[PDB]
Amino acid sequence: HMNITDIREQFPILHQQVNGHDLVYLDSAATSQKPRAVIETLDKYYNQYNSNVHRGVHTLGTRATDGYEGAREKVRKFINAKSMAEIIFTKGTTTSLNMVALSYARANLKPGDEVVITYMEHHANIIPWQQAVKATGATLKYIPLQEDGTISLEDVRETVTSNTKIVAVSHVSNVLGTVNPIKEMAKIAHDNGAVIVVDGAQSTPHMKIDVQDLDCDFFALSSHKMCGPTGVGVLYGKKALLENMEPAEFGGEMIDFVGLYESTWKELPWKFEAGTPIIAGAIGLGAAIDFLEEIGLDEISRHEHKLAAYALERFRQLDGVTVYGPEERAGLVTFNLDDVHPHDVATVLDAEGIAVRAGHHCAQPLMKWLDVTATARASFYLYNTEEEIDKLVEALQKTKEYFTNV
Amino acid sequence: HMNITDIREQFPILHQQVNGHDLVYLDSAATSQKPRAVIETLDKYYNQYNSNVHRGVHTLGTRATDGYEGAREKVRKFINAKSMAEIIFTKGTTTSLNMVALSYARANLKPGDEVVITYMEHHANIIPWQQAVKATGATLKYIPLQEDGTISLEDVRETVTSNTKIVAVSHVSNVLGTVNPIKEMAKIAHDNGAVIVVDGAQSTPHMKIDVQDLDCDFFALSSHKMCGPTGVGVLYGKKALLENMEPAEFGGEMIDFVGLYESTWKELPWKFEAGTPIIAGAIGLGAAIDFLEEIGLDEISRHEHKLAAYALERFRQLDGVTVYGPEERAGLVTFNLDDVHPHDVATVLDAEGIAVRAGHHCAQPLMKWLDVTATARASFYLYNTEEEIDKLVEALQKTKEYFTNV
Ligand SMILES: Cc1ncc(COP(=O)(O)O)c(CN[C@@H](CS)C(=O)O)c1O
Ligand SMILES: Cc1ncc(COP(=O)(O)O)c(CN[C@@H](CS)C(=O)O)c1O
Repeated sequence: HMNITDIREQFPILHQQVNGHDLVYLDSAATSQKPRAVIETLDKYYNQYNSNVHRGVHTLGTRATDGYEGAREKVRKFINAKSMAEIIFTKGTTTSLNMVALSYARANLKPGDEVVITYMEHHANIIPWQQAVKATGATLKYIPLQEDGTISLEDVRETVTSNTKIVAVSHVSNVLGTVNPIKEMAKIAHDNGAVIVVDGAQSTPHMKIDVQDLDCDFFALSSHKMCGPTGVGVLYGKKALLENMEPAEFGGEMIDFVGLYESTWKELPWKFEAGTPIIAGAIGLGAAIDFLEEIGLDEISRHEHKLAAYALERFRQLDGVTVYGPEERAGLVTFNLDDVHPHDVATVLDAEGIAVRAGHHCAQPLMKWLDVTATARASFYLYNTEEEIDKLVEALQKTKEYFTNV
Repeated sequence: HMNITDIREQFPILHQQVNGHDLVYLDSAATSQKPRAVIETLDKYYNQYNSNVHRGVHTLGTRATDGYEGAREKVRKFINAKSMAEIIFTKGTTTSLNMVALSYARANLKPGDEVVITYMEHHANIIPWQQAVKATGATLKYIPLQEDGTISLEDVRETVTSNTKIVAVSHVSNVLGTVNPIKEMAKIAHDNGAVIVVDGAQSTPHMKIDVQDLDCDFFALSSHKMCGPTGVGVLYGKKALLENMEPAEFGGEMIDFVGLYESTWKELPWKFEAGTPIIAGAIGLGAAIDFLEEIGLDEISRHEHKLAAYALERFRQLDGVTVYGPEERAGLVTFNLDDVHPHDVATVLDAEGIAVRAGHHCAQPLMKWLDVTATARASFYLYNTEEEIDKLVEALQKTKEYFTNV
């Protein structure tokens, strides 16, 4: 089984004090921390074999290219894609989803067509569709949520129609912790003639992804949430869809022939990788994948289920605290204290060393659905512990006591 | 003055052998190497204060945000922009130019309008314009080149007309080493009612940039060519132009309000930074700027002019070698050996430890203008030396002798 002391020992940033207290980092849904294996991968790249890729074929250039494409194959295996042609390196989840909205949705929507999303989506999985339907005259529709913040398949079936061309939905909600029924929703989308776009930013770090079992048409993820470098992500798309989509960006490395007025594109995946690519970051993301696979995603999921179940229980021990979302969940808890604004909660918690996020978490329509303007969110990863949750609930208790006194 | 031994001591990657020979890295136009000051900046970020920015305002989140925006101010000062609102962090030069083609050109071109570029442009400054004119029904035009590969202002004046809306041009050619007369071309563009887009990927690393003196409307650059991390670049644009352009990507952090169907955008620069940004890479690019400014861009330019003048002289000592471009130039030499294909030249040179690039250098129309299919290119930076140029010319001599014997 996974030893949380031995795992934490690999993350230098955890071992420091904030405002005189041991750091308690509970904001991994915003971004995760890195183990030495990843940081030292970046170091070794810049110390030893940095060079541009797919260009000069001298010795360092070959090493960098092999490292970059080797990381692409690591990603392919990690999400169980059929082919490296289906694995596109991007700047992050947000850019991946925007590439689908630009190159697939804007080429495949007509008036009368529908894009169907849900009220729990992150802005990254809302605004690109708002913009694509405006540009095409198509219609945007929202699957309603059950009272506990889950999605019923009956509601999916009612909302998706024979006019739906795209269903876009999160694998895991960054606010509710809901794990959505992506595989069953893919069947519903296909049955109606639609493709499904899966926002996997919060699922990929925490649980095994098998795109062949999910049968998603597109799947987007971010390195910085899964122990990898900032600035890099992946767009997966079924090869037959990517073959028919035009590039979202144009430039070097993604062309075959350039004339004065017309150009032709490389084969996949490079068709979608204009310019010098995110070489070091992609290689470090491959290192993050090796790190997570050595621990075991199923072990990481089990650890997070234990932390989530413990946190929910201990939150129920606090009077005057509201928790949003379902009992079965990913590793995060979004909440409010009665009569204390979440920004103030976050301030007091940081004074105790505890990092959480307050605000709308880039999900304003969901806050409106919840009938709140803001919330506070503690989120967990493989380096967090029950003792840290104890510190969180103790600090919420003392926050309530403090704000009741004055 | 700058001490090249002390500068090289800071670049760990230079100190190694390739195929039994000291490495001679002459491919900095493809990508530059990094000093410890930059690599250690990334280390310190991941070891000590990684957190997402402009989101959770806990202690590490504040440190990361301050580091990210502090790097933006470093860039602003470095290119002498008036305002941080004008400094957009992107994935690289290619993405920056594509954002201009998407958000400015496609919104501002009608049939009859012209985009004017030159035959020496890199593909990154060709294809986005090809695509924008096709999408708008506008016309793409090319300023011709003089016999030495420079641009005469008379030709600029003849090509730009009152129908030109955009002139796009490189500051420095990655093939010819030409430094183009950007400031005078900006006056010509403005006189005709056009904006000028400057591709500064090869100028920014090597010479001071002052966008107020150049009066360029847009200016694009890449971190990885100027001792900075991969995966990051800058788009500069005059504030009044950026204010009127729509975002190229949509998502978190670049919104003010998100409704079900409509959203409003943040102020500049964040309007153009969708999603979690390239936090570590931007901070490391700020470190690269501090490093270069401490050495002095004018010292770096002088050093490169000495290396270029020495290389041109020594190339003229070789029989049967053709060099392309003008005598006054940036720090690079593109050439061919009579009767030896440039790919074979590059192979033999790598066997001697020497890294150069062979091919079309992402400038196919320029190769056609030069009446060649490919070339070889040695390119210099602040860690290179005359002794390395000696090794290059000696190895070209022995390449000629070898291929004449068989
Ligand atoms: C479900 C979901 N979908 C898309 C994204 C955007 O991922 P990027 O790597 O920013 O591009 C995120 C990232 N949500 C972060 C940062 S806003 C959080 O604090 O909740 C997400 O949670
Ligand atoms: C004049 C010019 N303009 C745009 C670019 C593209 O920069 P990126 O950082 O790849 O996006 C480059 C990069 N030319 C490299 C790599 S193809 C070379 O080996 O010559 C350039 O030289």
